[PDB]
Amino acid sequence: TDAAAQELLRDAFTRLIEHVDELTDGLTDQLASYRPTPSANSIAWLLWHSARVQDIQVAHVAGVEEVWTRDGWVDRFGLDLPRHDTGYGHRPEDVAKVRAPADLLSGYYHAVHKLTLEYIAGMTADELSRVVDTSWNPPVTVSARLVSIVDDCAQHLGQAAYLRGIA
Amino acid sequence: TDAAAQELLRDAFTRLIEHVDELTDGLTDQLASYRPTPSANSIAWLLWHSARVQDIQVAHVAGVEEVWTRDGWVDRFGLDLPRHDTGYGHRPEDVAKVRAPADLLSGYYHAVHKLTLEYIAGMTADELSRVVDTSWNPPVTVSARLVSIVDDCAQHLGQAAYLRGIA
Ligand SMILES: CC(=O)N[C@@H](CS)C(=O)N[C@H]1[C@@H](O[C@@H]2[C@H](O)[C@H](O)[C@@H](O)[C@H](O)[C@H]2O)O[C@H](CO)[C@@H](O)[C@@H]1O
Ligand SMILES: CC(=O)N[C@@H](CS)C(=O)N[C@H]1[C@@H](O[C@@H]2[C@H](O)[C@H](O)[C@@H](O)[C@H](O)[C@H]2O)O[C@H](CO)[C@@H](O)[C@@H]1O
Ligand SMILES: [Zn+2]
Ligand SMILES: [Zn+2]
Ligand SMILES: [Zn+2]
Ligand SMILES: [Zn+2]
Repeated sequence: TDAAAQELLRDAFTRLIEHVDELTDGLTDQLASYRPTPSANSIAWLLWHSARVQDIQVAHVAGVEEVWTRDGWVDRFGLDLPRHDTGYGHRPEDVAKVRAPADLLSGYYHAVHKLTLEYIAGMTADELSRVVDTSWNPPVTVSARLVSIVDDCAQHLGQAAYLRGIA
Repeated sequence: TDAAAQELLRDAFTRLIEHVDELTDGLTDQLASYRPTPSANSIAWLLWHSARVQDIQVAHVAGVEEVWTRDGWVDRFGLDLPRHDTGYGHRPEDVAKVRAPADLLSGYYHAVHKLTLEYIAGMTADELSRVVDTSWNPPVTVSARLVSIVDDCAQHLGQAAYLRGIA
């Protein structure tokens, strides 16, 4: 009885990592860092921020360590940003710090996707209704948190696709 | 036992209509029709196309009429485009034909949202596994079709929010 919700989640998150593959395909350093205005986000920022949001929030509900630190991606990126920064609330001067090659942007997201698939494989209705304690009143259910991740990441991955065109 | 999958879908589609409300606040015709480059999509196009894709694809799987025609939104818009056009495959000159006030862009999407929630409210595991395209490889199920809609619409609504910020 849990297969239907598991499949919806697996498919939705798969669409995200598929987009990462399209966006990083042939993605150069210049194009990845391009910003149409000094306050706009770059492709590199959108890929990094999406992966961070998914990693930190999936790891939170799964009760495990984020891939970012567990496998040393934070050190491979070497960003001049706090160690657990996700990009939420960044100012333009923070956006400019997000500099990483396409293969690192893709490798990190693929590791986040593997973590995500592992968590979804054990999804139950009971887990989807579990309340998740966060600092943001109100708490939310696992289901709402997962939907929030897909919605945020799909929006940003869409923005990155639009950027590749308008550049 | 269908509640969990119904809730994932209800929540995901609700996020989309919330984005529509944010995007149409303060959306003048100059802003709605703005294209950052001569060929780029406008906010109006992104709102209209997202609603059209969701309407036509949900109406198809649900076996009901699209609200675009059922309630005469197509006539209120009065676009110089075919009656059933969704914008898929539009050329730059076709994108320019999508012009409508924010109130109509929002009103149509809200009608599409209502239709979508009505279909979700009856959704079952058996329906989610029903094959809607036997010719594709792999064959397309209702579940995958719905995920495709959320993913396309979330991407485009994200693009619209990005454009609003760079205008
Ligand atoms: C889909 C989405 O927007 N999700 C949220 C939640 S995680 C988000 O990511 N906000 C960050 C994003 O804001 C962007 C900013 O507002 C632009 O003006 C707007 O045109 C974009 O559309 C919007 O993305 O980048 C900023 C740094 O440049 C950060 O300060 C923001 O926190
Ligand atoms: C998220 C997504 O792209 N979904 C597809 C399937 S529905 C879609 O909407 N394609 C239409 C879209 O293409 C855009 C175009 O390629 C840009 O270069 C790219 O930068 C954008 O990201 C992309 O959206 O606008 C065109 C009219 O301007 C139409 O010809 C296309 O059919
Ligand atoms: Zn720490
Ligand atoms: Zn975000
Ligand atoms: Zn017709
Ligand atoms: Zn589309």
